[PDB]
Amino acid sequence: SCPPCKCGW
Amino acid sequence: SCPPCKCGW
Repeated sequence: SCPPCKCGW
Repeated sequence: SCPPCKCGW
Protein backbone atom coordinates (compact mmCIF):
# COMPACT_ATOMS: atom_id res chain seq x y z
CA SER A 1 0.00 0.00 0.00
CA CYS A 2 2.70 2.48 1.01
CA PRO A 3 6.51 2.50 1.28
CA PRO A 4 8.06 4.30 4.30
CA CYS A 5 10.33 7.07 3.05
CA LYS A 6 12.72 6.22 5.89
CA CYS A 7 12.69 9.87 6.92
CA GLY A 8 10.25 12.49 8.14
CA TRP A 9 10.27 15.82 9.90
CA SER B 1 -1.26 0.35 6.82
CA CYS B 2 1.53 2.93 6.54
CA PRO B 3 1.85 6.72 6.83
CA PRO B 4 4.16 8.48 4.32
CA CYS B 5 6.88 10.31 6.23
CA LYS B 6 6.61 13.12 3.68
CA CYS B 7 10.36 12.91 3.15
CA GLY B 8 12.95 10.43 1.95
CA TRP B 9 16.50 10.39 0.66
